[PDB]
Amino acid sequence: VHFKNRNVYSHVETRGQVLVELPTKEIIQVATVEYVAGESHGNPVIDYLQRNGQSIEQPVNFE
Amino acid sequence: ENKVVNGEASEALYKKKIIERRANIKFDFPPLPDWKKDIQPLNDKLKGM
Repeated sequence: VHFKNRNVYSHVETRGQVLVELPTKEIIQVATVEYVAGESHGNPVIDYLQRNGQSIEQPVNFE
Repeated sequence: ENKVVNGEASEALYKKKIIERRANIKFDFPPLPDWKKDIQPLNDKLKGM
């Protein structure tokens, strides 16, 4: 990301790989992520993942 | 998604303001008949009588 000002991006760029494990247990990309905003109040891709998915590892924090 | 990209503050511009109907009491005295449509066709016979 590049900043327009404190609060707004001059440019969101956001890219990478969406992956599947095959019955062989081999893995491939089946979709690319290819997002741009210029300005925005967020990043819909990342916003979406936090709302719909999870990290591959998480801390089991003690009480 | 449309909320998120624009952020929240913008939405006030589309959540349109609507008019509350404040009452309107009136001292409606009877509607004066039109001279031409109402009075005149009767006037020829009733004037001065």
